Amino acid sequence: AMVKRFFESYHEVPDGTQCHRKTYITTALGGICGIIGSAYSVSLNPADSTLEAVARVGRYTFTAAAIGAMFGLTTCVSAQVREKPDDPLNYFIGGCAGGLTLGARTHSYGTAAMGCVYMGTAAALFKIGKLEGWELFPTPKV
Amino acid sequence: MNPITLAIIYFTIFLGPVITMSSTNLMLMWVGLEFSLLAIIPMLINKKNPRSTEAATKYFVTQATASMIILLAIVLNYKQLGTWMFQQQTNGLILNMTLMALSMKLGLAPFHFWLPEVTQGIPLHMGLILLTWQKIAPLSILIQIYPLLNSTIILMLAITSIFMGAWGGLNQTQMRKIMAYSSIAHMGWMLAILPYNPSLTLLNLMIYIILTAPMFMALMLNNSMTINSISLLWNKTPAMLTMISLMLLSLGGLPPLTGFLPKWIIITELMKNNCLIMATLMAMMALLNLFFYTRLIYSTSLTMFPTNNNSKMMTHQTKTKPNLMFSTLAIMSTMTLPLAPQLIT
Amino acid sequence: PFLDIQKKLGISLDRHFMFLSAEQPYKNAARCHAFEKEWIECAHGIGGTRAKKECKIEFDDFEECLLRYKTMRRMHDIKKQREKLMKEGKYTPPPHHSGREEPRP
Amino acid sequence: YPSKETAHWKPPPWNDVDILKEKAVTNMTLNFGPQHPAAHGVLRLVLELSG
Amino acid sequence: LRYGLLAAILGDKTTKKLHEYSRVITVDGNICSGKNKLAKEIAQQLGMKHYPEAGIQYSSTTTGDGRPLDIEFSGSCSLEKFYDDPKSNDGNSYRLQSWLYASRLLQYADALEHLLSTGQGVVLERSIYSDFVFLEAMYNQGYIRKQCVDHYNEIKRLTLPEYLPPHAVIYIDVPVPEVQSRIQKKGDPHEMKVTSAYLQDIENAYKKTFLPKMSEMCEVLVYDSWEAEDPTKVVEDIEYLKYNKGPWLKQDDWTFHYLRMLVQDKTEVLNYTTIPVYLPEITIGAHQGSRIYNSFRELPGRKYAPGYNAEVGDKWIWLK
Amino acid sequence: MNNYIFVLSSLFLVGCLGLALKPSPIYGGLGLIVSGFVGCLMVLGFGGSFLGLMVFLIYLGGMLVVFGYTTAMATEEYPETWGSNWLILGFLVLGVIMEVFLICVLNYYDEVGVINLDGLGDWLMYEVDDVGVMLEGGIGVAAMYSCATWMMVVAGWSLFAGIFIIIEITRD
Amino acid sequence: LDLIWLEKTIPKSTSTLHTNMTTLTTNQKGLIKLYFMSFLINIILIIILYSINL
Amino acid sequence: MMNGRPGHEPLKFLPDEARSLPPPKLNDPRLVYMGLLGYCTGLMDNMLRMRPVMRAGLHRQLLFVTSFVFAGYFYLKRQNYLYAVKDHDMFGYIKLHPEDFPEKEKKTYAEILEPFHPVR
Amino acid sequence: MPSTFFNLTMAFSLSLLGTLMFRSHLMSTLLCLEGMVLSLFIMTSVTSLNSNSMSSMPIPITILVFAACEAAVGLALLVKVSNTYGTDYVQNLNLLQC
Ligand SMILES: CCCCCCCCCCCCO[C@@H]1O[C@H](CO)[C@@H](O[C@H]2O[C@H](CO)[C@@H](O)[C@H](O)[C@H]2O)[C@H](O)[C@H]1O
Ligand SMILES: CCCCCCCCCCCCO[C@@H]1O[C@H](CO)[C@@H](O[C@H]2O[C@H](CO)[C@@H](O)[C@H](O)[C@H]2O)[C@H](O)[C@H]1O
Ligand SMILES: CCCCCCCCCCCCO[C@@H]1O[C@H](CO)[C@@H](O[C@H]2O[C@H](CO)[C@@H](O)[C@H](O)[C@H]2O)[C@H](O)[C@H]1O
Ligand SMILES: CCCCCCCCCCCCO[C@@H]1O[C@H](CO)[C@@H](O[C@H]2O[C@H](CO)[C@@H](O)[C@H](O)[C@H]2O)[C@H](O)[C@H]1O
Ligand SMILES: CCCCCCCCCCCCO[C@@H]1O[C@H](CO)[C@@H](O[C@H]2O[C@H](CO)[C@@H](O)[C@H](O)[C@H]2O)[C@H](O)[C@H]1O
Ligand SMILES: CCCCCCCCCCCCO[C@@H]1O[C@H](CO)[C@@H](O[C@H]2O[C@H](CO)[C@@H](O)[C@H](O)[C@H]2O)[C@H](O)[C@H]1O
Ligand SMILES: CCCCCCCCCCCCO[C@@H]1O[C@H](CO)[C@@H](O[C@H]2O[C@H](CO)[C@@H](O)[C@H](O)[C@H]2O)[C@H](O)[C@H]1O
Ligand SMILES: CCCCCCCCCCCCO[C@@H]1O[C@H](CO)[C@@H](O[C@H]2O[C@H](CO)[C@@H](O)[C@H](O)[C@H]2O)[C@H](O)[C@H]1O
Ligand SMILES: CCCCCCCCCCCCO[C@@H]1O[C@H](CO)[C@@H](O[C@H]2O[C@H](CO)[C@@H](O)[C@H](O)[C@H]2O)[C@H](O)[C@H]1O
Ligand SMILES: Nc1nc2c(ncn2[C@@H]2O[C@H](COP(=O)(O)OP(=O)(O)OP(=O)(O)O)[C@@H](O)[C@H]2O)c(=O)[nH]1
Ligand SMILES: [Mg+2]
Repeated sequence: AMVKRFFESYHEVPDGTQCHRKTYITTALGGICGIIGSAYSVSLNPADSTLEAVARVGRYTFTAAAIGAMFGLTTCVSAQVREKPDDPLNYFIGGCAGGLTLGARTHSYGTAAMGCVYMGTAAALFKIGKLEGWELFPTPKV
Repeated sequence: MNPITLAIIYFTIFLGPVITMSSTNLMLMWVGLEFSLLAIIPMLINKKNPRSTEAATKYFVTQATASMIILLAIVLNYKQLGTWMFQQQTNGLILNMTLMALSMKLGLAPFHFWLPEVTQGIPLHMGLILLTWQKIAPLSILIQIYPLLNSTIILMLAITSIFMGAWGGLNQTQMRKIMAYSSIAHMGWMLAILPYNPSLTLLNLMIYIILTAPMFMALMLNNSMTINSISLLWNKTPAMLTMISLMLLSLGGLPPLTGFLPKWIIITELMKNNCLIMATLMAMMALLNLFFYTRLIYSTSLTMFPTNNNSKMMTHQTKTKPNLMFSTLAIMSTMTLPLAPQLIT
Repeated sequence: PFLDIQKKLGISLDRHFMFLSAEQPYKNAARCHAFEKEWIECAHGIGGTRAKKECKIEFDDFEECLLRYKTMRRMHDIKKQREKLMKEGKYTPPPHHSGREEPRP
Repeated sequence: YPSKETAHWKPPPWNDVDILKEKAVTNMTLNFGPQHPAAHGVLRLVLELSG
Repeated sequence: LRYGLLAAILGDKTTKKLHEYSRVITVDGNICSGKNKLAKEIAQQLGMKHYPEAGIQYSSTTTGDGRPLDIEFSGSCSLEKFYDDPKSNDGNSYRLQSWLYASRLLQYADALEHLLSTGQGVVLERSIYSDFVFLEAMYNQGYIRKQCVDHYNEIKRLTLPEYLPPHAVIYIDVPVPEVQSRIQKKGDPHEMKVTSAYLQDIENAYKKTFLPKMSEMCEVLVYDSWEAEDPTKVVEDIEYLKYNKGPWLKQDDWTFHYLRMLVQDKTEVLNYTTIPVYLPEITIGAHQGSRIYNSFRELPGRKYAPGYNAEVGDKWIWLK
Repeated sequence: MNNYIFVLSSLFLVGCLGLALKPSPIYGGLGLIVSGFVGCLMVLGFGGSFLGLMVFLIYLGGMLVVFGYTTAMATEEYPETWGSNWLILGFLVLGVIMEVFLICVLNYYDEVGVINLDGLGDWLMYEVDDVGVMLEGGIGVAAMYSCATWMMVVAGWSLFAGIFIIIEITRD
Repeated sequence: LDLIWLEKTIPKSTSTLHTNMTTLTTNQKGLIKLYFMSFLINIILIIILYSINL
Repeated sequence: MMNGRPGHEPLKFLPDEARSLPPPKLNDPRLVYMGLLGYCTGLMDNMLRMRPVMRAGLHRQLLFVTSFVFAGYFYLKRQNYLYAVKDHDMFGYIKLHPEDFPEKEKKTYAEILEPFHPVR
Repeated sequence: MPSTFFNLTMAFSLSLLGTLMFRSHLMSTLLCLEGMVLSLFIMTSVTSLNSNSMSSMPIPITILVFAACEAAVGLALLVKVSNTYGTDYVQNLNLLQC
């Protein structure tokens, strides 16, 4: 299916190159998390209106999109200014910029600190995962 | 209820899982799931008050909807292959719909929101039945088709259940909810290892059952639903504190208690398959279980909460509980780690 | 099963009507009895994982008899190619396809 | 842990028996007559009915 | 064979045991209105078991050796201190009242279990249905707080509905000016300090709440003093009641069965009186609470379950 | 007559669309009777007979009871009908548009696999013993008394237990 | 350092984070209407996930 | 894993071929620990019921010890058989597919150049 | 047959949507659980007839047998929900959040 092809366009070319293509992908990827988050949010903790419902969907999806766009750019920009593609420190800088964006959109200095560290480490481990070939959901071997 | 009703209703509750477990045909497996659903309902709603009626209703509409989805899988499969059992050639989407429906029946998150509430509205002994015996039927179906299950669905459900069970249980002052979220978390462990080694899912189920049974029996001793109710145990049944504490640490997976064995062997077998990331998060969120189990231990055995005047009458009286099963299950559920090699295989 | 009690006691509560080629009332074969009886005998004793590859010929034939995907495809193509010819005017069906045969017997 | 939205939650009752505001008992009020073959002409029998 | 389902299924059924005098009779009235004498002759004449009014020491004398316990083991409250200082800030008043409800609730289960297991009727002086009159009197005079009244109504709401009510209620109406005189000719120095405004409030609760509440389920008999002073007159009034209302009509073998499982299990009876609601009046710190609990377990015959105390001459322990 | 089965299954679909929008259970019970009747006609078209009339019989007694329960427990002052609310009326109309779209679409991208509008009717009955005698669905359903007696034990026990189950659920 | 910033960064922020999550995911309204509505989202996500892996 | 192996009888506790394996010694460290788990149960039972922990109900305590050793003896015998079968199937597999488990010649340290890592 | 199963299967999906999307009445959600039983019964009946598998025709009857019991048990519960609040509205069944 195509929609799977698109998300695999992110790793056809070494990091730091085709920078906007990557920024677009992680921006869509963040939006998909924001939409899935809103769906549960509005359904489980329903709002008082219906416009107010749609507002919360827009607020989560743009915020989630913003995090993804700041991650996929800062990672690709750092990965080429330093000329160091196969390097987890790139994804730690991008993941933190993502964390900073989350705090910026939430009016919370505390979230920015937690977001910068927790998401930066999560982003770094994703890179270290692809280098060493760790699988999230392996299939039964034994 | 009169003895005829109990004999009929309790036999049917027992009959259901035995039909599901002994059946080759899928429709007879479904039939056993129906027997359990129907016969438990009168037991749940026996006290007949506003809360057990809501509990028996939420349970019925959840478990009936899940039943219909399972039946659709059994029927779409008969259309595809002209047979009443799942094959290696069964369509992929047919299997996934079975998995989601069964997890809805087990209470696995994110299909879990019903379980803590239903456990809350019913008496303690029916919570014991619901959180233990009632899990064997859906699980016995799943173990029969483990070569077919998509592991990505199974691990997302298990990771979700371990997280939601930890976070949910951390906020609860009602003991019956603490037991439901305890159940949700443990089902995450049973399910995570299912497509790899179904024998370890049976070990984790059995150890969970013999830990969850005495824990309920311990709360049924004084009919204690809250953290403040259970805090009076030092002035009511102080002889019980030694084994409540160990069982709670044992439910928490702390060494060298029997409850460490299931988590430890599941993690070991998950990493035999290179399931490193999932295994690490699972073990790291199991730590949160120990925190709110520790908080319970703080309130009961390691401190003495204030007690009331009327509890002095309680001491003048003589209790005929617990029975010989509580002691047998308490010791086996805590002091059996040195027999680990005889339990795994 | 999970508790092979039926196999242990040697009875058959529900084992005898598992699939199409099972015994039917008044010895009425089911549709695709021949193919299924072949597939179940092919995959007998070699296990599920071996059978998925080594009895692919038997299975794909049973799957075709049961669901007839290729048969409908093929008869769709013949009828659709004939539709095209008749619109152009390069084919008029035979008398025995237009409702004027000499019936048998 | 208190959160602003659950600030109104109450602990459940000690025996699961929740007090409920008394339910409205309404019966069907039916006119039985005057024009009715059994009213014997001029009876307006107003009946309160449950079933 | 302890009573249980298997005991019922094999024949132990209540409805066989009941006869015309398998009744619960409660004699009510004010302080010094003659309940002791009247309740004792109703029981003796009708062949019913008499249960003297449950007091501070009711559960001390039904367990162990039946001897009164030091007041710390038995409720840490004093009726005498209630009359000497009814507003003391040590919470005596509501501690006394809360303890008295629990002991009455236990005596009721003891009385009912006797009724349902043998068929013999019981006569009780006051009960858990009239107990509240004393509570309402305390609150009207300012002797307890509003929170104490909430805590009483909560325990009552969790325990009273579980039980069947009395078949008959025998109120004895004595006006306060006569009551106040009887207390003075009784003798107890402390009981003579009771205010007449407190006695009146006991009489108002009785006539404005107890009797209208019970007439909806029980046969109620109201006797002025002179009518009650001849108990034979009251018993002849009881031999001819019809009992045509109340929950006892809708009872069968299996409603009785589950009531008999409740009342034979005294920890189940008393369960809800001990709920963790933290009124300073009744709450006890762990230090005092643990000191008391440990001292109690060193009492003769209280250290182990009845039958395993070698001190008090128990035998065959290594086989029990 | 080549579209016959397709139309019955299309009517069945709507009956469950109307049912899913959940108007007053008086009308939800009316959709189940018409879907029950439509579905009965499908089992008849495919050669059934006993199975067709039974599901029609059983759902006739179920909606009789359901009607009695609606007038007692699930009735409000202004029962909702499919036209009662503009929003439901929108999704009933829109729901019919979608099927006209899904059928037309899915028919465009496969032509045979799922919906084969070009060949409706050609593939209804696959085989049939032309000289048969013992072929009624009743004979197959009647096997519960000889061959699949296990089916009847669980079915009989299900109903037997149910009487005990409901008497306790509804008990005062 | 010890009394303030070393508390704030490790033990205090870890307890703040997890208290934050247990608050979001536990405040449910108890309405079966909303639960099934989420069960509906779950089912669609599994359909979508399986769809893009064909 | 071993559910469907050949000759596997259904719900057979101790198949016949288990009788070729040496039995558990009666004073097995594993059986003895069962005896102690039984004894503790009898002690815990007396504690929960408020009875003299060690003096009271020795008939019960004896039967708790006997029950756990008896059951543990037969359960141990079954796990020995299951473990014996595992090796049996594991080794016979090595024999039937030698090309998959090749014997390897491991060079001696004279021929191996392990890199040296100074600790300065 | 191909066109019939697609329409029947979509019929089951619409009722699953109806069951999962509550409105006020609990009785209406019970009728959707009967829309699903009817769809499954018709699929099984058509499958068995098309393949000429007479030995599977007992199975569609058991589905009806075990579907009535739910309808009976569902209606019995609906009586207890009405005896408490006087209606069958689902929004009333929410005491158990606490
Ligand atoms: C290259 C590195 C750049 C580092 C900066 C990027 C991270 C920025 C994090 C911003 C975090 C939140 O940002 C901050 O939120 C506070 C919330 O208190 C808001 O602040 C405003 O509202 C708050 C109330 O909440 C008032 O108390 C405050 O005086 C006012 O300025 C602003 O939005 C911003 O001051
Ligand atoms: C070797 C020791 C190293 C010590 C390191 C010290 C460096 C600390 C840098 C932290 C700078 C960010 O400063 C951040 O301030 C905010 C103030 O709102 C604190 O956070 C606080 O406010 C936020 C709002 O933003 C709220 O969520 C909440 O009330 C609380 O968390 C964070 O916990 C802290 O991380
Ligand atoms: C904000 C913090 C978040 C931290 C994470 C950072 C995420 C940024 C990276 C974007 C990743 C895109 O995600 C992309 O998913 C696809 C899904 O097939 C993965 O695809 C991989 O797994 C699939 C399994 O389905 C294999 O079949 C495939 O051969 C392989 O490429 C890609 O390897 C990954 O690149
Ligand atoms: C608990 C499992 C073990 C028991 C196994 C099952 C066998 C039980 C045998 C004992 C049977 C006693 O069960 C018996 O049931 C009947 C109804 O059937 C009850 O009787 C009931 O119906 C009769 C009908 O005339 C009326 O008097 C009344 O409505 C009620 O008492 C009896 O009170 C009880 O004695
Ligand atoms: C092959 C057939 C298999 C049959 C299996 C039988 C399993 C055993 C079932 C045991 C059931 C008895 O367990 C149950 O005990 C509890 C006490 O804990 C009683 O429950 C009790 O709860 C509270 C206090 O405890 C009372 O207010 C209530 O009225 C009463 O019901 C139940 O009335 C009884 O049913
Ligand atoms: C409750 C509402 C019910 C309304 C349901 C819809 C009823 C109408 C049925 C529409 C189904 C398709 O209906 C009709 O099918 C035939 C064959 O079956 C299609 O196909 C027909 O024309 C094609 C060419 O296009 C030729 O191959 C041939 O003549 C025939 O197959 C027609 O193009 C279509 O008009
Ligand atoms: C404890 C709860 C359960 C107790 C209640 C259930 C008891 C069992 C009663 C149902 C008995 C069914 O009994 C079972 O019938 C089937 C067919 O009907 C027989 O099975 C037979 O099926 C067909 C008959 O045409 C033959 O092809 C087949 O070879 C033969 O085995 C079994 O040999 C018999 O064991
Ligand atoms: C991956 C897991 C790794 C982390 C391991 C889990 C460690 C446990 C951390 C979560 C639990 C700690 O949660 C912590 O509970 C304390 C208990 O006082 C709460 O603090 C609370 O104290 C008391 C009583 O609880 C309340 O009166 C007060 O208002 C509130 O602040 C904190 O707000 C919360 O931060
Ligand atoms: C898209 C065309 C295809 C057919 C679509 C219809 C499929 C069947 C759907 C059945 C469910 C209807 O879904 C409906 O969702 C709405 C919210 O939108 C909810 O309905 C609730 O909110 C709406 C909107 O204010 C109110 O009109 C309604 O009275 C109230 O109950 C119910 O949960 C459910 O009745
Ligand atoms: N505060 C309080 N005092 C009580 C309660 N029950 C009894 N008492 C007191 O304890 C004493 C019990 O004696 P009573 O039975 O009421 O009066 P009496 O002297 O014995 O006269 P008769 O019993 O009627 O024969 C009374 O002085 C009461 O004041 C109670 O529930 N609350
Ligand atoms: Mg006295």
